[PDB]
Parts: sequence; C-alpha cells; structure tokens
Amino acid sequence: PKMKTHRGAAKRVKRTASGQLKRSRAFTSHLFANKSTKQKRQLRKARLVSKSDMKRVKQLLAYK
Amino acid sequence: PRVKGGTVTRARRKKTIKLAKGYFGSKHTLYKVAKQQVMKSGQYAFRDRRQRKRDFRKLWITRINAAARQHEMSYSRLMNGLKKAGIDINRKMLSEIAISDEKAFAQLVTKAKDAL
Amino acid sequence: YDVLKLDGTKSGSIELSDAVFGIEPNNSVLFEAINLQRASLRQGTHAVKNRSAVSGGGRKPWKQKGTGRARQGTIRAPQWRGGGIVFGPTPRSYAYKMPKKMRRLALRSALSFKAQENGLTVVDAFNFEAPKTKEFKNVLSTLEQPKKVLVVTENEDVNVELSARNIPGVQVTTAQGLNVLDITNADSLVITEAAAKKVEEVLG
Amino acid sequence: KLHELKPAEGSRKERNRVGRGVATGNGKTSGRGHKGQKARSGGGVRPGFEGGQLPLFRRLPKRGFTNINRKEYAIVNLDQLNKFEDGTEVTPALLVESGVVKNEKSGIKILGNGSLDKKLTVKAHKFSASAAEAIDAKGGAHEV
RNA sequence: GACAAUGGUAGGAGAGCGUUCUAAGGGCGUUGAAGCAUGAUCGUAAGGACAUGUGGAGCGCUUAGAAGUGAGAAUGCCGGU
RNA sequence: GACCGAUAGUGAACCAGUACCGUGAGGGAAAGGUGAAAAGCACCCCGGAAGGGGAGUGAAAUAGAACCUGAAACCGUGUGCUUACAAGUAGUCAGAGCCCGUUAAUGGGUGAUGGCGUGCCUUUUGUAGAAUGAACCGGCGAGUUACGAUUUGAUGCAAGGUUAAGCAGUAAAUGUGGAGCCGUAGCGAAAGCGAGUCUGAAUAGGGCGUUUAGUAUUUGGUCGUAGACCCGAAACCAGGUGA
RNA sequence: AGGACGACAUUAGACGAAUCAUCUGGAAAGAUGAAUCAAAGAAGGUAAUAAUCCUGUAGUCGAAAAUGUUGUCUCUCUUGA
Ligand SMILES: [Mg+2]
Ligand SMILES: [Mg+2]
Repeated sequence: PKMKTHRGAAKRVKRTASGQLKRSRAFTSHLFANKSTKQKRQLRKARLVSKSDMKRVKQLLAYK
Repeated sequence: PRVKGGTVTRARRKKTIKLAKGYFGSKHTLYKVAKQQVMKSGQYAFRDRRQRKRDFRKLWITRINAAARQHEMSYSRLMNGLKKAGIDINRKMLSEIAISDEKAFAQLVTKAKDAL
Repeated sequence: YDVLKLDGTKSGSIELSDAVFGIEPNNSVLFEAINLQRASLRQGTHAVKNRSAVSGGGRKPWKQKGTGRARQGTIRAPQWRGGGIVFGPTPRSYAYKMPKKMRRLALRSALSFKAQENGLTVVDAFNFEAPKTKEFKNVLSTLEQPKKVLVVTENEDVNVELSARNIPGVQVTTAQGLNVLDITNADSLVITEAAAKKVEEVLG
Repeated sequence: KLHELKPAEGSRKERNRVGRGVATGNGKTSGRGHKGQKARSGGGVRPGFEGGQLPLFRRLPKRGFTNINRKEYAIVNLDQLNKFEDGTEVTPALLVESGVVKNEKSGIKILGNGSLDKKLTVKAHKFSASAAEAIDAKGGAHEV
C-alpha cells in the first residue's frame, strides 16, 4: 500500500518553492481583550514551520 | 536455497579443542569448558610477555649485589661509579662476567673506586 | 563488414556502416542489460509454511506457571521441532524495466564488440530445399567458424533453423529476435546480406 | 565476454546483516540499544506524535477553501519562442506539437520574460500586459 | 624518508574470509571424489592447503549473480549419554 | 523450477489421521539405504540354545538383515613421563631430569621447583559474587519480502525525461502502446495577476519569490501500511461437546 | 420448440537414423585410437561418466466402438415501412 497524506495537516499548511512549509499563527480565536494592540496586530502575519518541527513531519506531507 | 549447517561446526570446534590439549580433566574434551580456558590462556600470556622482561631484571641485580659485597662494596655504589667513573655502558644482563671470569670482574671494581 | 563469403568467395563487399557497428562500447550499460535478462528467466516458484499454515498447534501445551519447565505457547513455533518458519522464501517476481534509450545502447555495444574482434561474417542468402545437418556442417567447416556461432537470418525460414539444432553452440535467431545475452555468448557472428541491412535499419 | 563481467565502478554495495556476530558491531543488540519502547519488535511510535503533549497540527488553525472550478493556464514565456524560426504563425495546433507545451490544462498564456527577436502571428487564450507589448515592438498580432 | 597518529562499552563509517545454488570459461576423478580421523604447515584476523589411514562416486578453482548465509546461553525444542 | 533432500518438504516417502491419550467434541507423534546380482554364510568344532572361529560366496562381510559413510559426549583394556608433608578458577611465563624422532625448524611428549593469577554471559552507579541462566555432546533455532516515501552512489539522455494496462513474442525481455506523470513560474483564503505577487488608501515598508537542472530505472541506509526481530501471558467473543 | 450423412478433437496403440577394437578394472559408458547418424545432443535405466546397448525423443501414423465440438442438410416458424 502507498502512503496516506495526513489530512489534518494539509488543511493547515501550504508548500512554498524551497520545500519549507507555511502556517498561520496561533491565538487567533477569541479573548481579544486580554491581548494588546501591538500583539493582536502581529498575530496576523504568517510564518514558516520551524527547522525543529520539520524533522518530525517529513513523511506526513509527501504529496504537497 | 536452504543453506544447511554444514561442516563448519566440526572444524571451528576442533581448532579450539586442539589448542587446549594438556589441560586437566574436562578442560581438554568438552567444547564450552576448553573454549573459555583458551580465552584466558592467551590473556595470561599477554601480561607474561610484559612481565618476563622486568622479572629477569630482579635477578641480574641480585647477582651483582651478591658479587660486590665480597669485594666490600654495595650494589648502589657499583652502578654509581660505572656511570660516573667510566662511561661503562649500562648493562646488567652482562653480570655473566661475574659468574664466568672473576679476574675480569675485578678490574671494573678497580675502575669504579678509582674515580668516585 | 569485412567483405563477403559464399564458401570461399567474395562479392560486392558492403561497407555502408553506421553507428550500429562502430560506437565505443560502454560496459556499465552492457552489464546491466544482462542482469535484466538473466534475472528475468527465473520463475520463482518457491514457498514455505509459517506459524499460521502448519497443521494444528492451537492448544496451549499446558506449561504456564507451576510446572517447572519453560513457558511455551504452541507446539508449532520456530523454536520447536515441527513447523513454523520465521522468514522464509515467498513467491515473488524478478523483473525491472530500463529506459528505451538504454536498451538501444546495449545492442550498439554488443554488435560493436564483434567488428573490433573480427567476429563478424556476412554471407549471401543460402537456400536449403530440405534441411540436412550434414549439408550444413560442410558449410561451417570451410567458413572457419568457431565452436559457438550465432546465425542471423532475416525471416525465419522453415528449412534453415531446422538444420543446425543439434550442433552444440549454434543458435539461429531472426533479425528482430536478437538479444544481448545471445550476442555476448557467441564467438563469431554470421549475418545474411538481406538481414545486415535489416538490423541496421532498426537502429542506424 | 560472458565468463568475465565487471560491474560499474562504485555502483554496487554490500548490505548490513545485524545480529550475526560480536565484532561486526551490530551484534547481540542489532543496533537499537538497551531496553525501552523503540527497542521492541514493532515498537517506535507514530510520526508526528510528541508523546502526550498536543502536536504541532493541533496547535495551528485551519485556513482556506477550494474554489471547485479553478481554471489553470499553461505558461509559455517569450524566451521559448525563439525556437520557431521563419515567420511562423504560433497556433495551439503548433505550439503543442513541437514540444513547447506538453499536456496543457486549459488555454495557453503567453507571459513575457524573454524576447521574441522575430515577427510572429500569435494566437493565445490570454495574454499578459507586458507580453502584449514586446510583440508590438517587433510588429506582431493578437487573437483571444 | 622524513615527521605524525593507533585503550575503548551504546552507536556511525569503511574493508574482508566462509557456506549451499545458478550462468560462462577452464580442470581434476575407480592408477580413486565428497565425508570422517591423525599431524611438528601457511596468512595481520575470520580462514587455506598438503602428506599417509579409513571411505566407494561425485566434487573444487578465477570473474559476476542470488540468499531458508555463520550458534555458548532464550528455566529454548526433539534425540543420545 | 538459481524450490526441499529424512529434526528438511505435507501431519504422513515406512499399509497415517494409524499406534496411543479422552466419556465426548477433539488432540497425535514415531519410521527410510545389504550387494551390480541373494550368489542371505554348505560342512567341521565349543554350546541346552543364543552368540561365536574357522572354511566358503563376494570387488570388500574390518557391507552378515543390531546390514552405506560412522563425528562428539560417555564406559573400557593396554603402555613412555609422573604423583602418598601437601592449601590448588587448574592456566600462564622461567626451568632441571627422563623417554622419543616431524610437513626440518633455532623441533615433539612429560613437568621436581619459583613468580604472577578470585570462571563465562545477561542486567547494573558497581558482580568472584552467596544476584539470573546452562548436566554434558550433537542437530534445529531470530531485522525478511512486497507496494509506496525520502536521501546517497551509479548510468542514459538533458528544456526536455518517461511510459501504464493491453496486443504480437520460447512462463521469450523487446518491438509497438504518449491515456498519464514530474519538470520549464511563482503569488493569494479566493476572484485573479504573472518575473512578479499578496497585505495596504499608498512598492512607502516588509512575507514568499526571480536570474536556472531536471527526470527514468537500479546499489546501500532509514521511515510508513502490512503479525514486521524472535519467544511468553492473565483475559475477551463466536459455534459446539459433556450430569 | 422435435433428426441423419463425415470432417476434427479425446480415452488404447504402432513405426522411429547411427561404434568397433585395445589399457587399468570384479565390471566400460572412462582416458588413448580410429567411425558414423543428426527435423532426432530432452530425460531415465543398464556391473562406473553412453548422440549410436535398452526404453525412448524430432517426425510421421492409428479407432470396432462410447461421448464431445462445430460446418450445411433437413425440419419448425415469420410481414415490412
Ligand atoms: Mg559458591
Ligand atoms: Mg445419574
């Protein structure tokens, strides 16, 4: 049998043009009165899945 | 293809038993008992090539010491002068001179007292 | 491509060679189109039991605790005298493919080793009415051919290949039925004129 | 010949058989270490499982959707059109057959990265803005 | 030919001996093969020969391929004492 | 048939689901080989007979139905050196005295006396351990294959590489088969725009890009789905047999 | 929805080419010598390892009979836009 893509991770992640992934920042759901305006604004830009956590998920994202 | 266990457990368990002939009782007949005596009789020999060189020196010094005391000199007064009076090269295996020719060993004792 | 022969002869000596009989042969491809052929002739019908295919052995043999001897689970286990084979042969299959630019380079490196070594001989189209091996052994003696030759003909005539089957060494293959294991098994190659224009029309 | 075959130099390799000695290294424990979960026959935990702590992908939010229809166009730059030499019209019955476009999805877009260096009758489903100018510089045409 | 390095368990890397089988080239064998037994031999190691005895018909060597490929222990399993 | 060759391959090469165990359903092993040809030992002798030793058949009975070759453990009979004042993980290195004579090389067997020396694995911060395991000898007994994934080594071409099922062909490894797939162009949640694009009133500033090498088969490593290195539970459920 | 006449296949079977003499041996198929057949050098046995000793193989050849597969000959049946 051929490998199945982790479907809970393809919904959360795109693939760029150097192999490195792309994610959205956490804490963007509720309780926006306990966060500053210098903090609610910088949980909006997007970042890249880190070098540590790319070592764990090499097999789960193979067809992206 | 099925590789049957052939004639390699004959030969490998002979060339250990044949090294171990001359041992007491069952240590020359059984495999497991004569195996692990061969591993120790090549380990005892490894520290007995290193020990042989330094326990024939605890004998040559004993003979020289029992040669200078009859000429009334210590050993430690004898391998002092022969480094300092002459440049008589350091040799203790050649305490064979003291056994063989006492007339030859006497002139060294003359040269040791001469410049000490 | 030396000249020609009939049985001690010459004719219009064809010379118009191509990149089929002249390329410097690589051996990295020629070694790896023999293993693709020598390891595809094996059928691989070979198998063995495992713990679930032997007959019996489901009752626990009454040895758990309170008997003084070892813990044992079935009487069909790889420790045990009877069946149960851990990692045995399975019925598998041995074949793989290779690029089509690398299967055409192989015949340009096995034909190309025959003209470097003068192991090629072109003859005219010989016609046997009835097949006789005694008629055919008078041919290869005066042609000075070695113990093992590969006879190339254009189309499989039903009188050429029926002779020369019991001559040990001699195999008779048509023009598009050439292999790589055959050509590096022969010692000198004998091609008809009507087929030397045919295997070259395929490749060059 | 066949009684003497050599492989390619540096192409082949032995294989490690574990557990079959003591001086080969991989022996009496086969290269796993001592006790634990992942030194058991079939142990080792599923990938992307941190151990009980919530994983990476249950700590990020989901984002996006599909757009079921989603047209896709095949890319031809202007640098890839110097392959056509002599005054040639550039037709989707020609731009596929040479080998420029292989197996297009929908109509051919003509982007501008290189230069044509030749006048050409160009027909394409969608031009861009910068490639419908370097065609007009040499003198060309359009059709949508 | 100088100057250098070389204890080592978990573990990473390299280089080799051997066993059954197949393909190709060469070869020994009833003027006696394999197997077994004795020996004071050869290589840095696994391992290779050769010399008499028993044995009574099949076996090695060079290059490459493929593995049911190597046993001192699992209160391991059957047989013998 | 790059499958096995009597602990193997069927449980079964022997008159096998048979001796034997169970009230019952049900469980279940052990066994092969004289010689080319029975020419399978006439007759004498010790014996109550077995079993022997001669004579005979045979290439050989030192192949006699305990019947091819005949390993080790273990029990014997013979003989060169040695031991009845000594505290021994049984060896090692130094060495007198004695009896021998090989694959000829600064040889072999034996060992009065002296020095050093608390077995082997497995688990441990640490085992002579009075912690675990094996009576001994012999066989058997554990990282394997498949279809995918990724990196490394090779090789063929290289802005291009390559076929899948199928049909012809010697269970041929080789010709057709371009459906398909990965690359040549990214960016955004998406419309879309495109060497640029998205966020933004604004290329103002920043995110990811751009000025290049890929692909197809295979050697090795490892990961995934499969019993996945092998051995061992207490127990759960489904049909059935028993007062 | 109810039959005949012979074509072919299956369950018996037949033909089927070509080596003689010495050495070692208990025995020739072996090595040393001369011969031959080959649409036949696949394989097994014969006092050891046989293309030519035997049973055979490539190839032809064969059915009193009982099934089986189909061709065309009946024979049943039919209105077409
Ligand atoms: Mg004790
Ligand atoms: Mg009652």
